[PDB]
Amino acid sequence: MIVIFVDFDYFFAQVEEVLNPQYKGKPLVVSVYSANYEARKLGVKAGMPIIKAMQIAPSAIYVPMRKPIYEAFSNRIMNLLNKHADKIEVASIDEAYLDVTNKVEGNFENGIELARKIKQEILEKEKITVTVGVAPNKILAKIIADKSKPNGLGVIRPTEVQDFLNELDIDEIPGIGSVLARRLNELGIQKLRDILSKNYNELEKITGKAKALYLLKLAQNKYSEPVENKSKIPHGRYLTLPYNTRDVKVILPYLKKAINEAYNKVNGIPMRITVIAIMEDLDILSKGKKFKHGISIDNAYKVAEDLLRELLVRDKRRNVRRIGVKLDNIIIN
Repeated sequence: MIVIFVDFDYFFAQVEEVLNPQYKGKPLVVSVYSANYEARKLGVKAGMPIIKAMQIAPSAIYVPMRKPIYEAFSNRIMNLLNKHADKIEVASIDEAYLDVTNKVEGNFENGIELARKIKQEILEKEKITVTVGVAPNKILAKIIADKSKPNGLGVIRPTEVQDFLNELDIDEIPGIGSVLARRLNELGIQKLRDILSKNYNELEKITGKAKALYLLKLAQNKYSEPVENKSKIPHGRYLTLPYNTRDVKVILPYLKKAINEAYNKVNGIPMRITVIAIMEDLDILSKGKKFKHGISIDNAYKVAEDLLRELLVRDKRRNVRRIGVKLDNIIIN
């Protein structure tokens, strides 16, 4: 497996800079009410109140939040990436995994060259800089991309893995929380390797349990989780009911309609389906089911109808004001 991990550089921020060449240096916070490096350098983050940041650097612009454009910009780059992979797994709106093993019959050097091309190309078409990582599995491809996220191009070759793994810290591993990492560094686990010194229960107690199996696997480079030709970006359509009720002959037609539209706005069989029932309070009540298979419009109606019944066996007195569906994990191609 020769996985290539693509990751757009401070996307929202870099997109703006592209339309607004002005700020081709100027510390730009990308705000969302109801941020690029130059401003990020001044302690700026993502997840901490807008107040502070543009206070902690009021000189920093707080440009609007135009997600529909970041989306059309990300849909275009992703299609530009599909052509270059035996298969692609769109992670988020600006992160993808490509398995190109065969587009290059297992030749690692030829993957690094491909990556150098893909990096190029996205530049001549969207003029965006991306940071990729070429490695044996997905976890190494990502971890190495980050070690040089600033328009980088990491490369972990098959034979330099067990080495790399040795000198790999805990604070550089995906899925581990910074809060959980701080706990592990207190108990003396600095490198991924030190994980092996502890014995599982001592570890599960701390990390999740799922992260324990994860870390351990990673530690020994077992963790060879495949790239799945599928998009993890969800899509949902919800309808308002005539008036709030608990009928079914009335709700169901209005759920199948939500299903048909969520289905028209997606590009392939969904593997998960979720019946979202907004009720009389204003307040959510959900329950969906994931199929490895792939689903289809057919069972969509059938299965939806079941999750709906259950939700109706979950809150009573409470009628229903709007039914929806949230399709996810769209098997593509």
